[PDB]
Amino acid sequence: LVPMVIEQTSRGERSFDIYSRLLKERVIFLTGQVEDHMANLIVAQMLFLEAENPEKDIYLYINSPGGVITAGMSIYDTMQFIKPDVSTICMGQAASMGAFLLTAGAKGKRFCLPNSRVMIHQPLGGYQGQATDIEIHAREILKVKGRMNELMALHTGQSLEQIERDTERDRFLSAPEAVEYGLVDSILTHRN
Amino acid sequence: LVPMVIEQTSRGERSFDIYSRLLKERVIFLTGQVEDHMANLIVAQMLFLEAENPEKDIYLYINSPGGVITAGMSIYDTMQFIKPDVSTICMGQAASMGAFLLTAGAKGKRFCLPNSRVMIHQPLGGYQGQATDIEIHAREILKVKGRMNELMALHTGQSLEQIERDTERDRFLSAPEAVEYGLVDSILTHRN
Amino acid sequence: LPTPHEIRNHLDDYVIGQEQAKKVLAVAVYNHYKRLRNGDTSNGVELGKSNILLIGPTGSGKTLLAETLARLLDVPFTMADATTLTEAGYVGEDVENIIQKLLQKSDYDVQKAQRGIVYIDQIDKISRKSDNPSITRDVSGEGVQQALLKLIEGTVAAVPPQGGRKHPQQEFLQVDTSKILFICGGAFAGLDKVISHRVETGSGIGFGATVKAKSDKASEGELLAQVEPEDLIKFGLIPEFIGRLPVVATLNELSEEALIQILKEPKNALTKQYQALFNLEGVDLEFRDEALDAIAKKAMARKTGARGLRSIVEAALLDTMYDLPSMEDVEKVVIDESVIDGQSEPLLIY
Amino acid sequence: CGGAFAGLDKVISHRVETGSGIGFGATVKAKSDKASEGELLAQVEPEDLIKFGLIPEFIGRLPVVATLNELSEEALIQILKEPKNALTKQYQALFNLEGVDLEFRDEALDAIAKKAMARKTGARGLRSIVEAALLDTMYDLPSMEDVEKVVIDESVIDGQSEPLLIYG
Amino acid sequence: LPTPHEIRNHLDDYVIGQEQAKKVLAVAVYNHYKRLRNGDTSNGVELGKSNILLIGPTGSGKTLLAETLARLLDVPFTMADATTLTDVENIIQKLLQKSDYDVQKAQRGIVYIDQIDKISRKSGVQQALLKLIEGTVAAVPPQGGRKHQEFLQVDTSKILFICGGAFAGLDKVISHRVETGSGIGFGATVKAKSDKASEGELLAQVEPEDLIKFGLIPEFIGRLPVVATLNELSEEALIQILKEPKNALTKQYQALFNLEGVDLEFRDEALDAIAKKAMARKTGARGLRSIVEAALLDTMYDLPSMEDVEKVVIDESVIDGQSEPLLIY
Ligand SMILES: Nc1ncnc2c1ncn2[C@@H]1O[C@H](COP(=O)(O)OP(=O)(O)OP(O)(O)=S)[C@@H](O)[C@H]1O
Ligand SMILES: Nc1ncnc2c1ncn2[C@@H]1O[C@H](COP(=O)(O)OP(=O)(O)O)[C@@H](O)[C@H]1O
Repeated sequence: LVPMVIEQTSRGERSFDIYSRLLKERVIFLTGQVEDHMANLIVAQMLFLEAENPEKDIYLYINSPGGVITAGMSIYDTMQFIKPDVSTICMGQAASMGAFLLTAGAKGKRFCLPNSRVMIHQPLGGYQGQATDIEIHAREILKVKGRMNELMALHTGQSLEQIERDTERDRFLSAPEAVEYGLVDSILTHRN
Repeated sequence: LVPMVIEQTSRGERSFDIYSRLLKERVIFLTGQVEDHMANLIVAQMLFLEAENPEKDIYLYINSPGGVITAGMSIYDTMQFIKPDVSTICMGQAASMGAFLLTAGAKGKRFCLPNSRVMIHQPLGGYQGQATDIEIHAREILKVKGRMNELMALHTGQSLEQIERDTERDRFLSAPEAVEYGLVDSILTHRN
Repeated sequence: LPTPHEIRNHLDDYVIGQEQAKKVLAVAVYNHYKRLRNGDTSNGVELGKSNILLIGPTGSGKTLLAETLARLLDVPFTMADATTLTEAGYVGEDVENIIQKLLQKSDYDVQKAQRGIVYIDQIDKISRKSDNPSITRDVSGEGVQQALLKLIEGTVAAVPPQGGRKHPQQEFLQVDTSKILFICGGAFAGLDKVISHRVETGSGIGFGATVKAKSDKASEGELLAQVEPEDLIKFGLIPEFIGRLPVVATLNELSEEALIQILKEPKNALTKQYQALFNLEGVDLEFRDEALDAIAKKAMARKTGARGLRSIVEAALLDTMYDLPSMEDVEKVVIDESVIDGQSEPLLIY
Repeated sequence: CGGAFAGLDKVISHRVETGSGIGFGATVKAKSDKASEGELLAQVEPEDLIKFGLIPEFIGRLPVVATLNELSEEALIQILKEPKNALTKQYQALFNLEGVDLEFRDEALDAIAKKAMARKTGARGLRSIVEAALLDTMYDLPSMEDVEKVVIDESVIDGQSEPLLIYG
Repeated sequence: LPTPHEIRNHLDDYVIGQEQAKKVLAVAVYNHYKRLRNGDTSNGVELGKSNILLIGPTGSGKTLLAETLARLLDVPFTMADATTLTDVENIIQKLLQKSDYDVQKAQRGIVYIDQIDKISRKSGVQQALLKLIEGTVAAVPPQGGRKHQEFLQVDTSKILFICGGAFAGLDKVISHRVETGSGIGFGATVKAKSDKASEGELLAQVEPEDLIKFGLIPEFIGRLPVVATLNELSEEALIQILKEPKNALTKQYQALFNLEGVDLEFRDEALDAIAKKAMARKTGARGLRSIVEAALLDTMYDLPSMEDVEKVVIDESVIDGQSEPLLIY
């Protein structure tokens, strides 16, 4: 269920859902697994805000255990293409793909909660068939792993070799460690 | 099904759902298992109330058997970040994570019903794979247990050593014992 | 008698960066003087009156155009409002109120009322709101336009002259309205989106569609030039009401650079006012280009920047003006951009 | 008592149309192929006005009724020449006092008709088209001297050309 | 003739806590006087009329500024009001009567209008004053006439006019414009109960457009471009108004008992608490009598019956009402 709220305006009272009200303030929610449907819905939200105002900062709250890679890369290109600075925040957890979209936000406008947790690993895949087909899908997923490490280093500032060693296996990073790693800029402990 | 009610206002009559009516009075409901979707919805409600009024106390009624840890920790940091005092009430039951969010409320504004029951235990998990990966996930869940015990002592006032011994296994706490343990402030037996 | 070239030359002193609107108005006013001056009792009679419809952004100088024209113009001028009006004897205001307001400018002379011109602002605010199951009789909406139809075309309405000292008079004057000119204009909201969909391209939200990057970099004005009556129908106006106003004006926009021109070229520019205020004291006022640029940004940040120039300029010189009489042997005053921000104090020359 | 009623054709359409059932046994009637607005209002009766909102008592006080056809492209051409108070003759007198003549060729009036219907404003919306064309001319005409005639061609309406002026 | 610095010192005796207000009036008054005395044939032709409109908080002392300026200025002064609501010529007649039928001196006299908000667009007398501020002649019967008929024409273009009135609800209109939106997320800041919504720091950013929303006509506002903000009050002002002025209530009641052979005292420890009580009522100095009279009520009631009370001392507790005032025998 979704609660309904009332927003008071000069013209009159209007009823809005909790998610649509925050959308009016340039706020988008990324919840659950990243799939083709959930990702395609967020893209339309970002584009809608661009037309309304291309000079106002956008806030993206992420709480998800990750998911499909191809669905997530469509969002990454969108954040970089549009002019507004896409602020990212990590709430609860940020998996492999959730971490890539987190660090891809605008520099200086990336935050993580004091008790949040980030996890990064290498891309997962698999195939069943002839040996010739396995080699094709193996070369393809290898390029993605190399591509995902290059972009992660670009925003984090770390070296490509360091990201390769840290992404060989699952690696959990606490909220303070993310700052030291260049993944985020600060922590929003209290309101000032 | 959700019943519909009518709220009389100066402008005119408006029809509201039972959950939205209480939301207008700074009341949020935490029902069922704690997951990424249910937790992400409550966070938006708290933020909505902050903008409407940052000086009025918020009341959070909790009746849940617990759930995912990462989803609940996003709520804890939110309650501490915002300025308003988040009053917490335990109705029916408060599991490991439900108890952590209950005690995390503002000091002096935490209550428990006369027949409510609280249960606390250590984090649960598991993994299947190589031994190298099991060691990583074991260290991660160990940090959470240490972090969850530190915060429990901070709000409950007890020592970290006491929380460690009491959280080794499931421990049920009646409503009166919760007061003696520093977990809550009083009991709302009757209206005065 | 007034020649369109001569009247336009005079208006250029008071208006900057608006040319199309000047040509449109000059022809109408010249025809109006000619229509009222010439008896017209020839083979052709009852010459038609082309009413003017002014369109432009808020704070573009519409009120100044009518008032500055009224200053040099001999006939009286009034500034009414459409939002106050409410049809069929409602709480807000009767239509007849506009006529009685005109007589005060005309000193209660009926012959002078036909000579004068009328101006209305915020005409777009009475756009036909179209919500089907709410009232179906929009007093603020369409309903107001129906009442103005007969007014603009021409009719005689009873008007108590001067209001009357007491019941004793109990009489009313007959005032014609056919020969009276009407200038109804207001900044329409959302009109740019209406014409973009039908005229230029597949713009909007999507990637390939042209985004609104030029929010302030470029002027939307050029789009308004291609406006037509059919587009106003979608806005809410009735075709009958539009037929009463055949002429149309664009008034594209005001530019940051134009603000600098407004402070130097016009006769009534603020720079010339303060310059003469200090000239009598044996002091000179110097404005630098850097100082003007800072003023433009501050005015642009606030709403109705054109109307906010007085506040920015007055605050900057308020402190200096207080100490100028006290100070002696000071012949010049220099203002810098830093002073406009408030971090610096103007330089003084002895 | 007379005023332009809006939407009356939709009400008249419902009554004039016989109506039919959508099922198999119910017969279907093919009618109202064209709007025939002018020919449709002629079939008006008091009962239709009751559904529109008028009270029968008020209509009973008005036994007679008049249906007016909507002017067409050809109707406007005659309105610009035959009537004495036509707009064309108005400007002719406007320039006569100025010692200049005015002319309106048939090719220019045909184009005005198509533009008038395009604006869905009727005869009252015709001045918008005329003043828009003669705008440039009227701006420099008083200052101009030794000009005895003005001709408005079809191109001037489109804006490609300017009206031809004869010096004499 | 007088300069802003010297005129400020004279006004300071009667004006306190309104320093910025003095600057606006000093420049306006000096500028206005020079406009009348200058050749008026300079390159800077059609000089905009300099008229000042006072922003009136309830009981903010606007009447004081006019009286102090009027008393200090040798030119005649008149106290007009918009209650007439049509008949404006009578206001002009009043100035001449003080002036003793002298048009010259009358020209140099400035008039102050009170309760200008009473004629706002809440329903058109404002349209009549437009012809007055812009300059016109109004018929005035000199001396009223012995019996049944001429009138004197007195110019009005060069006379200055001070139009001010206490506006109600003006803060709410400015709040809508100056709020510039409210945020809901983490990074966006949330306003507290009152940070910038106070009367102070809210009128300085006022502009002509905001007055249009209240009901004022732009023609009327165009004639008054200059505007000066007036602070409401402060704890220091209330402390000084009860001690420095000669007609303060403290000195008045002190004199009431002098004839009765009894003295009264008011310590500073009692007045600071009185200031906190006055601001809570939001009534200014005019609402001060309710506080002082309430405490004295019980005292003055049983004071005649009391005997041997040579002096009475008022402690801070007396204002609270918990403890009765101490009597000195
Ligand atoms: N051409 C111009 N020259 C000088 N000042 C101008 C010019 N155009 C606008 N302004 C300034 O803009 C101010 C407002 O002018 P207005 O005519 O009231 O604008 P506006 O668009 O009519 O505002 P509305 O429609 O009444 S809300 C004037 O007081 C001038 O300071
Ligand atoms: N700064 C001040 N110094 C002395 N008296 C003041 C001051 N401010 C206000 N007053 C007092 O306030 C009264 C004027 O109130 P006023 O502001 O005219 O009320 P209103 O706002 O209703 O017109 C005067 O009697 C005066 O003694």
